[PDB]
Amino acid sequence: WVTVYYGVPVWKEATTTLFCASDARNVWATHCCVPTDPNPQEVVLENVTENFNMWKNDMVEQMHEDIISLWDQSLKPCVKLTPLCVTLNCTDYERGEIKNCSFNITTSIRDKVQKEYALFYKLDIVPINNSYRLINCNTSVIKQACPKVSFEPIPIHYCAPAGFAILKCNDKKFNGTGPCTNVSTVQCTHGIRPVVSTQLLLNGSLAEKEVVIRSQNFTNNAKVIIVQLNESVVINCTRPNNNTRKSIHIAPGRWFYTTGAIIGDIRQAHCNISRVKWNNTLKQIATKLREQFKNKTIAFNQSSGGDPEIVMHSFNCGGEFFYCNTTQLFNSTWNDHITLPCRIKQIINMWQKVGKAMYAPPIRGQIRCSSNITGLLLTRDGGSNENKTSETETFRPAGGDMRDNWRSELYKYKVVKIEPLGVAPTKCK
Amino acid sequence: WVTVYYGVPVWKEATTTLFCASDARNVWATHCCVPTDPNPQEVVLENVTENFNMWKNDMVEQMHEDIISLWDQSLKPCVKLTPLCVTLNCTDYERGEIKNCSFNITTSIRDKVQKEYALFYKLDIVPINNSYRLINCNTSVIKQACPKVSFEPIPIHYCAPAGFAILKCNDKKFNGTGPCTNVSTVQCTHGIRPVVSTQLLLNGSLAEKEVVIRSQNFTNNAKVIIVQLNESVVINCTRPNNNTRKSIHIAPGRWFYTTGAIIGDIRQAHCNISRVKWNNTLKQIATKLREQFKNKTIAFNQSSGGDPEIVMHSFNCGGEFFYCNTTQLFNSTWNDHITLPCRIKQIINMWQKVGKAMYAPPIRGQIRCSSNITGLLLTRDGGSNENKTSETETFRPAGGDMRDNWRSELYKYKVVKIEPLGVAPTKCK
Amino acid sequence: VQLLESGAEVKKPGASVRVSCEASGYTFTKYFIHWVRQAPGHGLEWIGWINTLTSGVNYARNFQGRLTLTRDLSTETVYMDLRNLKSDDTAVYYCARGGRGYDEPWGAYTWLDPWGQGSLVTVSS
Amino acid sequence: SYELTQPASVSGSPGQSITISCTGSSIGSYDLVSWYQQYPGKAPKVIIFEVSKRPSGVSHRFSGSKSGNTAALTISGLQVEDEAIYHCYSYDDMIIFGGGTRLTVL
Amino acid sequence: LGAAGSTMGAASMTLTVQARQLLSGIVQTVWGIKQLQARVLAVERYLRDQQLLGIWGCSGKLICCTAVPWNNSWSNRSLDMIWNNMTWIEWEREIDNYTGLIYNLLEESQNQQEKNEQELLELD
Amino acid sequence: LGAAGSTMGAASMTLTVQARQLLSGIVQTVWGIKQLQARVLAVERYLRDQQLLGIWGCSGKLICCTAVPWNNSWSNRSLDMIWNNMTWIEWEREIDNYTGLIYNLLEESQNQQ
Ligand SMILES: *[C@@H]1O[C@H](CO)[C@@H](O[C@@H]2O[C@H](CO)[C@@H](O[C@@H]3O[C@H](CO[C@H]4O[C@H](CO)[C@@H](O)[C@H](O)[C@@H]4O)[C@@H](O)[C@H](O[C@H]4O[C@H](CO)[C@@H](O)[C@H](O)[C@@H]4O)[C@@H]3O)[C@H](O)[C@H]2NC(C)=O)[C@H](O)[C@H]1NC(C)=O
Ligand SMILES: *[C@@H]1O[C@H](CO)[C@@H](O[C@@H]2O[C@H](CO)[C@@H](O[C@@H]3O[C@H](CO)[C@@H](O)[C@H](O)[C@@H]3O)[C@H](O)[C@H]2NC(C)=O)[C@H](O)[C@H]1NC(C)=O
Ligand SMILES: *[C@@H]1O[C@H](CO)[C@@H](O[C@@H]2O[C@H](CO)[C@@H](O[C@@H]3O[C@H](CO)[C@@H](O)[C@H](O)[C@@H]3O)[C@H](O)[C@H]2NC(C)=O)[C@H](O)[C@H]1NC(C)=O
Ligand SMILES: *[C@@H]1O[C@H](CO)[C@@H](O[C@@H]2O[C@H](CO)[C@@H](O[C@@H]3O[C@H](CO)[C@@H](O)[C@H](O)[C@@H]3O)[C@H](O)[C@H]2NC(C)=O)[C@H](O)[C@H]1NC(C)=O
Ligand SMILES: *[C@@H]1O[C@H](CO)[C@@H](O[C@@H]2O[C@H](CO)[C@@H](O[C@@H]3O[C@H](CO)[C@@H](O)[C@H](O)[C@@H]3O)[C@H](O)[C@H]2NC(C)=O)[C@H](O)[C@H]1NC(C)=O
Ligand SMILES: *[C@@H]1O[C@H](CO)[C@@H](O[C@@H]2O[C@H](CO)[C@@H](O[C@@H]3O[C@H](CO)[C@@H](O)[C@H](O)[C@@H]3O)[C@H](O)[C@H]2NC(C)=O)[C@H](O)[C@H]1NC(C)=O
Ligand SMILES: *[C@@H]1O[C@H](CO)[C@@H](O[C@@H]2O[C@H](CO)[C@@H](O[C@@H]3O[C@H](CO)[C@@H](O)[C@H](O)[C@@H]3O)[C@H](O)[C@H]2NC(C)=O)[C@H](O)[C@H]1NC(C)=O
Ligand SMILES: *[C@@H]1O[C@H](CO)[C@@H](O[C@@H]2O[C@H](CO)[C@@H](O[C@@H]3O[C@H](CO)[C@@H](O)[C@H](O)[C@@H]3O)[C@H](O)[C@H]2NC(C)=O)[C@H](O)[C@H]1NC(C)=O
Ligand SMILES: *[C@@H]1O[C@H](CO)[C@@H](O[C@@H]2O[C@H](CO)[C@@H](O[C@@H]3O[C@H](CO)[C@@H](O)[C@H](O)[C@@H]3O)[C@H](O)[C@H]2NC(C)=O)[C@H](O)[C@H]1NC(C)=O
Ligand SMILES: *[C@@H]1O[C@H](CO[C@@H]2O[C@H](CO)[C@@H](O[C@@H]3O[C@H](CO)[C@@H](O)[C@H](O)[C@@H]3O)[C@H](O)[C@H]2NC(C)=O)[C@@H](O)[C@H](O)[C@H]1NC(C)=O
Ligand SMILES: *[C@@H]1O[C@H](CO)[C@@H](O[C@@H]2O[C@H](CO)[C@@H](O)[C@H](O)[C@H]2NC(C)=O)[C@H](O)[C@H]1NC(C)=O
Ligand SMILES: *[C@@H]1O[C@H](CO)[C@@H](O[C@@H]2O[C@H](CO)[C@@H](O)[C@H](O)[C@H]2NC(C)=O)[C@H](O)[C@H]1NC(C)=O
Ligand SMILES: *[C@@H]1O[C@H](CO)[C@@H](O[C@@H]2O[C@H](CO)[C@@H](O)[C@H](O)[C@H]2NC(C)=O)[C@H](O)[C@H]1NC(C)=O
Ligand SMILES: *[C@@H]1O[C@H](CO)[C@@H](O[C@@H]2O[C@H](CO)[C@@H](O)[C@H](O)[C@H]2NC(C)=O)[C@H](O)[C@H]1NC(C)=O
Ligand SMILES: *[C@@H]1O[C@H](CO)[C@@H](O[C@@H]2O[C@H](CO)[C@@H](O)[C@H](O)[C@H]2NC(C)=O)[C@H](O)[C@H]1NC(C)=O
Ligand SMILES: *[C@@H]1O[C@H](CO)[C@@H](O)[C@H](O)[C@H]1NC(C)=O
Ligand SMILES: *[C@@H]1O[C@H](CO)[C@@H](O)[C@H](O)[C@H]1NC(C)=O
Ligand SMILES: *[C@@H]1O[C@H](CO)[C@@H](O)[C@H](O)[C@H]1NC(C)=O
Ligand SMILES: *[C@@H]1O[C@H](CO)[C@@H](O)[C@H](O)[C@H]1NC(C)=O
Ligand SMILES: *[C@@H]1O[C@H](CO)[C@@H](O)[C@H](O)[C@H]1NC(C)=O
Ligand SMILES: *[C@@H]1O[C@H](CO)[C@@H](O)[C@H](O)[C@H]1NC(C)=O
Repeated sequence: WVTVYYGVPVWKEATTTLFCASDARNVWATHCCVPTDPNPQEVVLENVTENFNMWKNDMVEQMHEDIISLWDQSLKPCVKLTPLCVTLNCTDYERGEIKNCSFNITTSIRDKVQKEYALFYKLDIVPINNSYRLINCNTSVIKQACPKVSFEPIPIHYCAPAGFAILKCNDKKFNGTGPCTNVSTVQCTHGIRPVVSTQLLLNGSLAEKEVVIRSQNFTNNAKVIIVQLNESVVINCTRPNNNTRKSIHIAPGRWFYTTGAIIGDIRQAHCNISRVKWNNTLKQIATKLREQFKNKTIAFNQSSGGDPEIVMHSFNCGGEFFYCNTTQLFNSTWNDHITLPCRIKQIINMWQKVGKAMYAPPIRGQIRCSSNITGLLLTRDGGSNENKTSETETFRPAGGDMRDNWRSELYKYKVVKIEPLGVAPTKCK
Repeated sequence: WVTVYYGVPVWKEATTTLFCASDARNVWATHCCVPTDPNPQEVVLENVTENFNMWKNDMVEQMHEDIISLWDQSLKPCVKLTPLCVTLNCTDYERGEIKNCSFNITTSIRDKVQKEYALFYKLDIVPINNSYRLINCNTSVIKQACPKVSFEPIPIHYCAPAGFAILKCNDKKFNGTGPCTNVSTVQCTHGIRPVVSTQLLLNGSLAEKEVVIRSQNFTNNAKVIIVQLNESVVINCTRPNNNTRKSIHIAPGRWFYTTGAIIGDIRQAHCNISRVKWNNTLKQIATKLREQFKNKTIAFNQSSGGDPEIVMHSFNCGGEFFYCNTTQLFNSTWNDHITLPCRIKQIINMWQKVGKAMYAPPIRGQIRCSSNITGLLLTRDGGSNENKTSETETFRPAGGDMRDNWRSELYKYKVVKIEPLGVAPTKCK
Repeated sequence: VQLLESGAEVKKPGASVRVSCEASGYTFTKYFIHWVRQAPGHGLEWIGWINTLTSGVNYARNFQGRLTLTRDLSTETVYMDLRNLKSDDTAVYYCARGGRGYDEPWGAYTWLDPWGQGSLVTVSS
Repeated sequence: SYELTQPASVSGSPGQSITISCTGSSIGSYDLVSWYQQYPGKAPKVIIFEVSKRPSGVSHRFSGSKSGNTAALTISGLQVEDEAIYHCYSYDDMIIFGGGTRLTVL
Repeated sequence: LGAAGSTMGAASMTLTVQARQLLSGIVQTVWGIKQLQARVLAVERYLRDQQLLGIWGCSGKLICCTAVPWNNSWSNRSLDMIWNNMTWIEWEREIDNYTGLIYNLLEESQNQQEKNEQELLELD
Repeated sequence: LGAAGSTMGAASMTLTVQARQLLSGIVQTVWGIKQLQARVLAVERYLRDQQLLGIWGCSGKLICCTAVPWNNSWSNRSLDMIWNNMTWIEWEREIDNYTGLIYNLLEESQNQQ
């Protein structure tokens, strides 16, 4: 007899929309995120096997779309810098890293022309003599980020809507896909900081016991390999230059914030890396790769090329965007301290959107951030050398696809829908 | 034995969005509310008590947020006045109360400039010779209010959603805090008219028996004292200075309206208050203050506020914005007609926000306005050199915090959530 | 949260001074700002305060008609406009946050955690 | 009022517990005397919040007292770093300050 | 709805009378959002009570029978002291920290176990 | 949620434990819209199931007696093979093939006939 049972503890894979939650003006403002409940109770589901796939995880796609939208919501009402897309009268004052540029602004009070000057990094300047122009001011609309809002990442706990549950994989040394036998249900994630970076993954979670390397397919050399470390390395990055602030009115309640002067001499940004920790980190990574690849030789060999943001290590310290030269970190081999120079830019092609750009107003200086390296994004060359000199496998830093920054953390979670009805044979009227 | 009772008459304090109910253009005359008024009679709750605190009343907070939001939604699509930010060539057409300014406008036609002129109050312009510019041109965006939008406030009733109810104090001599003994429940509040003013509270409700004074604390002189009268005082306000409108083609498909001409002689707005009714009202207020402070001596003095909306009484007559001189009113000592000139302005920094500036249109000069004084906002002044000649306590006009205009009407209401389900012990089963 | 005063100034008797304070890290309109001066040998003297939202003000009796306080919301800046300066007014003037916050029963008082550097105004013939 | 009659100065050795007081009478009606500490060249800072509450960042050496017309500051285990001028703050319908007490360390 | 000050017993005599429901409405873009949210929530609250009564085995009957004993950790006050010496508001506060516990117990006995017993009768 | 990895017999208690409105709960313009839409849909799903149960003659029943004999082509096994061996997840995966058939039969036998 087909008896109907309601509240049956079963589920099916499903996609829904998760909500923001936090512990605490800023992005990920509390008005838009629910306070996170203390101690959400995790429940272990005994005798449950569940198939996970970190590269097909819609939670990742959702983080990507939501972070972009939120970013735009915050920048949308800020100052357009279009009145400044003019030919500049510009010379100098690492060498000519920073230049003193001037221009005729005709919009500050909207009926007068005034010569104004500002200091700029050469990386934001188009040569066009002493004639210069702002980069991409003629292809994209550049807006200044509003100084009233902090964009500093805080852990965000993403929570399921009612009717849904999040299944978390607790298996030790779990790879990117396949059945997980220690599965628990949770209400929300553990809190992931929305950190944006390229070659190195900063302030993420650590693996337990061993470095775990996950890839959709190692054989396919077009895929990015995510390396999760089980111990972090802390790097101290600074912009030890010192400056003054200036405000050039350019429109009604619409002012441009820039750098007015250099205090003392010019000093380029630099990062403090422990030589020993870095070398040990690479040795254990190479060891795991030697397990994955048939006792082939592991080598790192800088970068094959790409956008400057990929070639250099991109991160954001406070409001200053760093592009560090990491070649010192990636040229070594195994078959069985350190200071890097960094460049600073103010025009950011955020999220790679064509026709859009963001401008980062400066801060006063003497800024240092201590960050945790929790992982790496790498690709294989592979090469065509099969018959001769086939013995070495070379890896290079990779990045730019933001979805990997979230896959590296969301790999343990899956979203399913609760399905309360079912029937079974019994005896009855 | 534990049994279940549903429909249990209990509640907990709670907040929720309240519904706007109308009496029957007109945004504060509720073009967007529903006349849900089927004779919503009250029920008296017998032998219950409840704690009210008008200073913590979220209903007040909602009025503030809702009125601002509605204001902006209504004016969002109106004409920007940016094209008028040019240096103006101005002459004296009291001593130049009205300026006659001519200017070069370049927006309706991209390759042409036209000469335009306007007549307007000097109170809106900055001297820079005959060179002037508009006061709120920089740091803020100014929009002209739409000619088809009006803000003519009517009583608005706020209604709880199903599952919620509004409790009301029926106590006489309720001071704004502590328990009320006579408590009734109503689904909707009475209608409260969203009147905007500063020093004096206009077109509100009257106290049932006597002038009453409420404050969160009477020793803290930083608090605003809300005085509610039991009798209204009628004020006759007028601007007999006749005018006519000039339509200026400011922007494509966009029109700006200003004063084109002055008809007849020069006159100023004035308000007529009964001499006696006013001085007798002060006697009553002073009496109540003497009770509060055990005699001493009550004196009334000038606002000394700096900021014109605070210094002068801020008064709204249709599209006419008044700044009335009240120093003729608050000038007395109590130890046991009057015509006030008014200044007129057209740029309003509504709600005290930067970027929300609004330009009032012409109303063809002539206007008659008749309003009821129902209360006052006062601040305490004393404690200086308490050791000597400290027997007199001074009160001055106070205002500018819009939440006091709403608090003075909503003080008797509280919102609670109904919780109909509960259990109790029995013998059954 | 920090306050920043303008620099020091020197005036003759029968003069006027304009002293500004810039505030940062806490929204200007959420709290009262009080002005106090330090007159060596006398300790501190409270002068007055400004509401910053409604610009209501309150002053000690010995400043009536001589001191005006104002604020500029767009710059989160407060000013002290003091006229008819006497040698008696030599003191270090400070802005100091005021109380805990505006929406509090004793909110205009009990706190004064942020302060500035202070600005000495010297009045001398 | 201006009754916050602070001692012109106090002293004691390192490790000594000391008391600074002003005992104004207009305490009870506001139930409040707070305390500040001023260093040469610096603005005063809050050491005691309301009555006897410790502000974040303030040393555990600091505590206060209120009783009747009593208004006092206690510094237990006096350190050299505590050399400063201490002040009483009260609200007798007005902000009143004490002249201040100069504390030195022997 | 003015019986709140009356004793629990006195007020319970009128649960039917006061079971007004108040679910049917009358007069049948930010403001639109706020009001839409308000309507959705009102529905959600309604359904939560109905789902809860159903899970406990309640038919909608205002007073449900039970299968859970009352015990002294919740209250050892006598019945006259509860029903005739107190109002419902006071009572709810007195036992408020046991709401989750009691609700779980009501469910477990009155409907979870009871339905299992009914299946056994159907098997027979 | 709960002992999903348990036999259906054991899960007869789990069954009723999880029959909470897990489709509703207490949390406290784009983000607001996305969540409001989600809430409305959760309500529709809840009602959809309650309505379907009423259609089949089930109301307030966690275990609802039917009028349809079990059809053995629907992975018969035995009663102990399922109640004391298979979990609900496993069971439904085998019965998914007959869901439409089963529902049509439940409505007609219990109420329409
Ligand atoms: C409008 O009118 C109402 C009266 O209808 C006034 O309400 C009273 O306001 C005062 C001042 O806030 C309240 O006083 C408080 O009493 C507490 C003790 O209450 C218990 O003990 C008394 C003993 O006589 C019983 O009557 C009472 O029912 C309670 O059992 C004190 O604890 C309060 O604070 C004191 O102690 C704490 C201890 O931690 C200290 O930190 C404080 O600094 C302080 O020393 C306080 O004294 C009184 O309870 C209120 N009455 C009612 C019925 O609520 C409103 O003030 C008035 N409003 C205006 C604007 O005038
Ligand atoms: C990446 O994906 C590919 C599938 O697209 C996986 O392919 C697997 O490759 C191995 C190695 O060749 C195959 O194993 C052996 O193949 C020989 C062929 O002659 C056969 O004789 C042996 O008995 C054995 O099957 C394997 O079959 C093949 N998989 C499939 C499904 O065909 C590859 O392993 C993936 N790599 C990673 C890192 O995920
Ligand atoms: C990156 O920055 C961190 C600081 O944020 C550096 O760590 C610091 O290193 C110094 C020098 O080794 C440590 O100093 C020691 O302090 C103890 C205090 O008890 C003292 O007894 C020792 O004699 C010595 O002076 C300091 O404690 C340590 N700080 C932290 C928080 O660990 C780190 O070295 C920098 N990394 C690189 C590669 O430069
Ligand atoms: C996560 O990554 C960040 C960025 O790489 C790490 O550095 C932190 O960066 C913030 C923003 O610049 C620092 O806060 C600032 O401090 C200055 C102090 O003068 C203050 O004026 C600013 O308003 C702001 O509060 C923060 O101190 C800095 N932290 C460290 C240790 O240097 C961050 O440490 C990484 N790890 C974690 C767990 O967040
Ligand atoms: C960049 O380097 C400067 C050093 O030149 C750092 O602080 C500067 O310190 C001087 C000396 O105190 C300040 O000048 C004057 O100080 C007297 C008090 O001695 C004061 O009365 C004057 O009104 C004036 O302030 C100077 O203003 C100050 N510079 C800045 C920008 O604040 C500065 O902190 C270093 N930058 C960063 C980001 O740390
Ligand atoms: C306790 O509060 C209740 C609720 O406000 C008070 O009852 C109300 O009393 C007034 C009269 O003072 C009634 O208004 C008038 O009644 C007459 C006679 O029916 C009618 O002709 C007038 O048009 C007007 O309606 C009011 O309706 C009545 N409200 C209710 C709900 O019954 C009560 O008097 C207060 N008791 C104490 C001791 O304060
Ligand atoms: C406004 O806030 C103040 C401060 O919290 C309240 O002050 C209270 O005023 C009463 C009457 O003046 C004081 O009662 C008596 O004080 C004397 C002090 O010498 C004492 O000997 C008596 O035994 C009795 O306690 C009370 O202590 C004082 N409050 C303290 C914490 O609150 C004032 O009443 C508040 N006003 C309003 C309208 O809320
Ligand atoms: C409103 O408040 C003001 C400010 O307190 C009151 O004005 C003050 O009125 C007194 C008495 O007329 C003036 O006293 C005079 O002081 C001079 C000092 O040199 C002395 O020589 C005279 O013989 C006399 O004692 C006081 O100066 C004046 N204050 C100011 C700043 O002008 C005003 O009376 C109050 N009005 C009301 C209605 O309360
Ligand atoms: C996951 O699978 C394991 C293994 O089947 C379950 O553990 C134990 O399972 C037996 C039935 O196979 C339960 O019944 C009792 O076994 C004892 C054996 O000494 C017997 O004497 C009793 O008469 C009865 O047959 C046993 O209680 C159970 N043990 C525990 C600790 O739970 C396990 O329950 C399964 N997980 C879930 C969530 O169902
Ligand atoms: C239900 O109504 C009660 C009204 O009846 C009487 O009210 C007085 C207060 O006005 C109660 O206390 C008295 O207070 C006098 C002044 O302080 C004292 O002199 C007198 O001795 C006594 O203490 C009186 O007890 C009470 N009578 C009875 C039979 O209860 C009211 O008091 C209740 O608060 C009210 N309850 C609710 C929930 O509204
Ligand atoms: C902007 O353009 C002017 C005009 O060409 C430059 O002025 C000359 O600067 C040189 C030094 O580099 C002097 O020797 C010439 O005498 C200046 N010319 C005149 C007419 O005075 C100016 O240097 C340019 N500035 C920048 C920042 O590019
Ligand atoms: C701002 O505009 C002025 C023109 O009004 C520019 O000055 C001219 O520069 C050219 C080239 O060096 C000279 O031949 C002219 O004689 C200059 N004219 C005058 C009046 O000086 C000036 O270079 C522009 N400045 C900036 C920063 O763009
Ligand atoms: C507007 O601009 C005109 C000039 O185009 C000013 O007119 C002249 O100003 C000079 C200098 O004061 C006088 O000597 C002439 O007599 C003025 N001519 C006329 C016809 O008035 C004029 O004053 C400016 N301002 C206004 C308000 O018109
Ligand atoms: C409005 O309130 C005032 C008090 O604020 C009432 O004034 C009364 O005036 C007479 C003398 O004309 C006195 O004998 C009374 O004692 C006063 N009453 C009170 C409560 O103070 C006035 O009557 C009230 N108006 C109305 C219409 O009731
Ligand atoms: C269960 O129901 C199915 C559906 O009626 C029965 O199988 C059908 O048999 C006819 C021939 O009589 C075929 O044409 C259909 O294609 C079959 N359908 C399916 C889904 O198999 C089946 O015999 C019944 N089984 C039992 C034990 O009663
Ligand atoms: C770079 O190396 C030098 C020498 O060891 C060290 O003094 C410096 O602090 C290092 N890094 C940075 C960012 O300054
Ligand atoms: C417009 O600009 C010209 C510039 O030569 C000036 O002479 C004229 O007076 C201006 N007109 C107005 C109305 O400002
Ligand atoms: C004020 O004081 C005078 C004495 O100076 C006294 O004659 C008068 O009656 C008092 N009355 C009022 C209302 O101020
Ligand atoms: C009341 O019931 C709970 C739940 O079964 C139990 O834990 C508690 O010990 C019982 N208390 C008493 C006094 O019976
Ligand atoms: C529930 O907690 C509140 C707050 O502590 C308390 O007032 C109430 O009586 C508690 N209920 C029980 C049964 O303890
Ligand atoms: C029907 O059975 C086949 C296997 O024969 C399976 O692949 C298919 O998914 C089943 N249909 C349903 C609705 O489960």
